[PDB]
Amino acid sequence: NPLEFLRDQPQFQNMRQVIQQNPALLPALLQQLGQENPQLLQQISRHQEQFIQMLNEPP
Repeated sequence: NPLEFLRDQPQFQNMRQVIQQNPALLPALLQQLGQENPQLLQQISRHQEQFIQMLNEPP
C-alpha cells in the first residue's frame, strides 16, 4: 500500500501540524489521498488507527 510511506513520511505528521494550529483546512490530505487514486483509498484502509493516531499529535 502507498500508505506505508505516507505513515512514515512527514505526510502524517506534517498534516497534523498545519491542521493542528491552523485547523482551517483540516487534514484533507487524506481526502485527496483516497480520492486522488481510486486504488489508494482502499490501500489506505490500513490507516485510521495510525493515520488518525498522529492526526491528534499530543503537542
